[PDB]
Amino acid sequence: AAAAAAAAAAAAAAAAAAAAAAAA
Amino acid sequence: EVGYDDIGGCRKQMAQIREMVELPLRHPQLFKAIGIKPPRGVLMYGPPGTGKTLMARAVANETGAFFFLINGPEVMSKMAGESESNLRKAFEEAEKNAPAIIFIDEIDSIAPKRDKTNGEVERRVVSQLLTLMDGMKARSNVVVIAATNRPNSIDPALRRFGRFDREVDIGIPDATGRLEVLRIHTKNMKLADDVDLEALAAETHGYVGADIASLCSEAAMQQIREKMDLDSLGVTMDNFRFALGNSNPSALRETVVESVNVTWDDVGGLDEIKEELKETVEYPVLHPDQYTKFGLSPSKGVLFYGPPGTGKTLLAKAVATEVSANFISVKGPELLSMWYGESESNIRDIFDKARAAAPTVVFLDELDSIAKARGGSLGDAGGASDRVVNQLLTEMDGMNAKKNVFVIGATNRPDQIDPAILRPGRLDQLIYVPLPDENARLSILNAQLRKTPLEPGLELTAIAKATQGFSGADLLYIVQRAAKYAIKDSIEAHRVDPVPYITKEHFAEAMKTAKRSVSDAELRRYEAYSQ
Amino acid sequence: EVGYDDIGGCRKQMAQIREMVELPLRHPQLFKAIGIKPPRGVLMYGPPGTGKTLMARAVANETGAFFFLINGPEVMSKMAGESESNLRKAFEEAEKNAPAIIFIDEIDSIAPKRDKTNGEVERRVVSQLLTLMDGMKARSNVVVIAATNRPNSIDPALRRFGRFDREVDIGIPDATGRLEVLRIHTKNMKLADDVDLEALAAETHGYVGADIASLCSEAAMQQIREKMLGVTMDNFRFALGNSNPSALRETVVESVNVTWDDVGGLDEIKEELKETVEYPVLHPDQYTKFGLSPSKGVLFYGPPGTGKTLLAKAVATEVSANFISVKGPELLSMWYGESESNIRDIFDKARAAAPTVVFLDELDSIAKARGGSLGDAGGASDRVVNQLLTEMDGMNAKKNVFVIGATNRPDQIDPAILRPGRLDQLIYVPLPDENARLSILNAQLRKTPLEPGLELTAIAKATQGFSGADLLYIVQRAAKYAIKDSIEAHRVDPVPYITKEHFAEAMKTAKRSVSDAELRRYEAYSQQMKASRGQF
Ligand SMILES: Nc1ncnc2c1ncn2[C@@H]1O[C@H](COP(=O)(O)OP(=O)(O)O)[C@@H](O)[C@H]1O
Ligand SMILES: Nc1ncnc2c1ncn2[C@@H]1O[C@H](COP(=O)(O)OP(=O)(O)O)[C@@H](O)[C@H]1O
Ligand SMILES: Nc1ncnc2c1ncn2[C@@H]1O[C@H](COP(=O)(O)OP(=O)(O)O)[C@@H](O)[C@H]1O
Ligand SMILES: Nc1ncnc2c1ncn2[C@@H]1O[C@H](COP(=O)(O)OP(=O)(O)O)[C@@H](O)[C@H]1O
Ligand code: BEF
Ligand code: BEF
Ligand code: BEF
Repeated sequence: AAAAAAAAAAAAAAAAAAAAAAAA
Repeated sequence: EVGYDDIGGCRKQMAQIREMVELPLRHPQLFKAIGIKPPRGVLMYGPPGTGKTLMARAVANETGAFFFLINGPEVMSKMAGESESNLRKAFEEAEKNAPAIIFIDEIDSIAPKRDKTNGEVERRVVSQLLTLMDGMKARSNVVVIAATNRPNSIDPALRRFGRFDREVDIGIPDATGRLEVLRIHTKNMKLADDVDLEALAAETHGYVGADIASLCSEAAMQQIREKMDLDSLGVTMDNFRFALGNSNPSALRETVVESVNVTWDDVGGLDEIKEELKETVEYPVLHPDQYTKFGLSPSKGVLFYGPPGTGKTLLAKAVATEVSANFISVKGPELLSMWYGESESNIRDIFDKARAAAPTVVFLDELDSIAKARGGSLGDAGGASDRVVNQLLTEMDGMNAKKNVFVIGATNRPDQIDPAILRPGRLDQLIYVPLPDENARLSILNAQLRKTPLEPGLELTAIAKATQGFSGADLLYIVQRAAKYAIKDSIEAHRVDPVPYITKEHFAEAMKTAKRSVSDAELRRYEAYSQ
Repeated sequence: EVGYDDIGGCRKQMAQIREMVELPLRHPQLFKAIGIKPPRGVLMYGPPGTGKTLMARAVANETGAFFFLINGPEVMSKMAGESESNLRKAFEEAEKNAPAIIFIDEIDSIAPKRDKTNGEVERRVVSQLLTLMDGMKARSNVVVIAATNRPNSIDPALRRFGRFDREVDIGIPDATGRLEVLRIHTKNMKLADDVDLEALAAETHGYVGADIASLCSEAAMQQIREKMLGVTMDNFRFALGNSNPSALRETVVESVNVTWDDVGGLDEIKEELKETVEYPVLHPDQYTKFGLSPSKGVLFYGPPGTGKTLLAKAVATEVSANFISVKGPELLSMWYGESESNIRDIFDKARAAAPTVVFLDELDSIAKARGGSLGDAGGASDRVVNQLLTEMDGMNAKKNVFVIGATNRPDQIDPAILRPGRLDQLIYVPLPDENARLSILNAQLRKTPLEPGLELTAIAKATQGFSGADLLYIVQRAAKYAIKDSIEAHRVDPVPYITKEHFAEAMKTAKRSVSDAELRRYEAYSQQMKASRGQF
């Protein structure tokens, strides 16, 4: 009888990328 | 190099970008004598491929000022400070050479909404531009222009008076507005005397800035292909009609139709239906001056609600390859999705894309699965399915402008369609196609075959007066069963006739197995209206 | 290395890519003083497996120019930056050494549509590739060649005139295209000259070229495992069985027994199946000579147990066309939103086979005539009904896909699907009576041992109104008691055949699975259109 009308994506935290500060 | 004469299309928006980047630099005694300081550079937006990067090229040669090129993701570094240091050293570079212009290509890569993103270093980059364009004192004479195609994903703190003044929308050209874009993209090419560019502007609808440059590019390649069998050439419209087949879909690439065609002579019996369907499409496109003289909007909505088998879904294939308009196909419920957002946004991205390629004709086949609105929650039909109907109600008429889009609906049950769509403005031309009578049954068989020998000496009027109450699809079964036995009398050992001479002996057994599809009880449901 | 000889098997889509790259390089004197730039970006699309990534390696060694290779996720990296700088460092390397072609792969993975994904770097990679191809006086000497199997997933601002113009379709080769594939991958192999390859080109249809390489590789492993020298047709005949091409890998049908000899009596129904699925495949020139569309698939209805899905298995292992089996309401899903793509992807793979047949048994669970007329159950599931209505005939052109349906009653089937053009054959299989009841006992006892001559006419005289499944368990119970004396062989059964032994206890149990009141629903139609209506 009842059919689900949605999957409702609620997740996913993506990538990141760092910032390498040079040392000397 | 390019100039202002090498850029066509819009003209009222050409002057608003020339009075802002050239007029303060050439005529500076009008702003300090009266009024406030002159405005800064603007953000160009619109659909991709309208001449929005070529527009910033002509101001880099004709103005003569210092020009520096900055791309969006070109200013990136793995270091923490150099993500925004190259933007800071470039703005003071143009500040040393007064005046100067800076072009930021694809600024939406480095300026999204700050409240939507979370946990990045790009929020330092988008907050760098808020204090670099109009900071404490770092704005004297420099102007920064940009060209993007997505203004919605730009933060509202970047489009105020200090940084970006106007949102110029280089849109789709209109009649006697897309003639000048073709002439200056063909001037350097050698052409003959039989070419007529005014005939090309009426048959290029979605061709905006680059498809019209691809039409002259594909027709030039066809002249080289026929020349492979020093020497001068000349294009003579033999390859413009060849390149007009597939050169339109820059925005409508997802919804290309191929390659069905009936060439407006495979249909028969519907003499009054062909003239009614063609006049709703030929009038608002070929004669635009007659509609603005009367000041009334034309009729756009066509709906077919006849019984199944009379020729109603491939009737849209007749208007798919005959009239000069783009065709969008929706094959039933081919666009719903289980994501709660894409169920109705699939209605949204099709119609504005159709509104971009104006004029065009969409096709909504089998609307019984789309226009189910008044039943819910009825046990198994499922709730939250009326949102695709209410989105469809706001795209036929909605709150928009008259963009001359045409909607053709095909259904077999007129009682299951939503009555909110069944109104003028959305679907006004309701035409019922009946079964062909004995006078229309003579024009139904010669249009079906059209290439077969009809045994000269035979008559086809005996099938017209007989087999009463048969639809158009059942008469295709008779001419296929006769061709089924025609090849059955030719697959034997030929050591019979090397000719497709189908005789009356093949039609003798075809009338035996020919049956009626539409029943007598089913026919009374369409005749119960009598509107 | 591969070249222009190993790239064969296509002529229409091969000449479009040869004059796009090589011809501006080998003849630049006519492209000057003509006003038009040559096309600079090539992107091909189609089914995966047709060699869209092989053609870039073939034109790399033929033009003799500089070649660059870029993978899909090889550019993507952390430490933000260098996901765009690696794309910049490869275009400037190809900017020098003119001319220099560059091959970017997997455009379906990287650079998607902007407003349809959620990726932070993905808004920057899709726009850095834009300014690297048409920015501020760019596109001087580089030529970008792409290869993608999903063109709808890339950004719509990428298939424009400046970046990727003049699109090409690399589809499934069927109109005399499969034969040139077999002549390339066999000239390096040793083949015994005893068979022809002209008849082998029309054996399989759903092959993508890489599966044709799988067919010759299947016969190579069969040759070395039977000789544990060349190759012979008996190794390639083993490659025809359990073929399973990549376009139809989700559906398997090769699990049934042999056919064409188990059925019997229904000669006017078996010959009707031969004149529908063998005519457009074996003789395609006869339909183009008349210029008419061929007849579509069949529909079976009548008493249950008459032989309506074994006859559908008769067209599963005898004909050369493919098969896709759907076990009733298998394509129905619990989600509201999906609910059509399983109907679509079956017919999407069916039109890519060219040709094939599909089977939709138990159409009472599939048709469900009109949801507006039924309110007593509260179904109103007209979404999957209208999806099947626009896939068999539909809007697009026909590519010889036949649909076979098996049910019991046609009153619960929609009249919109009963019309010709989608399901034109409305044949009704009858009950056997005194003509078809003798040939079934010789067909279903073909590979079985028999005694010296026993009449089977008296079995047809006693069984009246019996269905085809009702004639089963009359001889199946005979083989049940034929192994009862084999248990008593202990201290070799000295009878390797079946004598009578059963009809005193098995023929007396005249079981009728179809009642007399249930048979009256089938004998009620009597299509009212008769013969003798020709001209005079
Ligand atoms: N009259 C015209 N005005 C502008 N661009 C034109 C015109 N005719 C052809 N074009 C071409 O259309 C394209 C549009 O350029 P532009 O809009 O700046 O690029 P993009 O769409 O990548 O942002 C360019 O390739 C340009 O040469
Ligand atoms: N004279 C005719 N006019 C139109 N269609 C015809 C004619 N004769 C045969 N046909 C066929 O009848 C069908 C009509 O298609 P359509 O009415 O859209 O489908 P349906 O009625 O099944 O929903 C097509 O396959 C078309 O080729
Ligand atoms: N007829 C054919 N033409 C070209 N390549 C073929 C053919 N048959 C098999 N191949 C080979 O099959 C492989 C498939 O290439 P390609 O279509 O790029 O693969 P995919 O699309 O699966 O990534 C290549 O090595 C190609 O040379
Ligand atoms: N001569 C025959 N023709 C068809 N089916 C037969 C025959 N002899 C036995 N059968 C049995 O009939 C069944 C297949 O016929 P079909 O009518 O398609 O079955 P279903 O009952 O699934 O509709 C199988 O169980 C098969 O063993
Ligand atoms: F040329 Be880009 F699209 F601004
Ligand atoms: F836009 Be109306 F409310 F249908
Ligand atoms: F298995 Be049958 F179609 F009932």
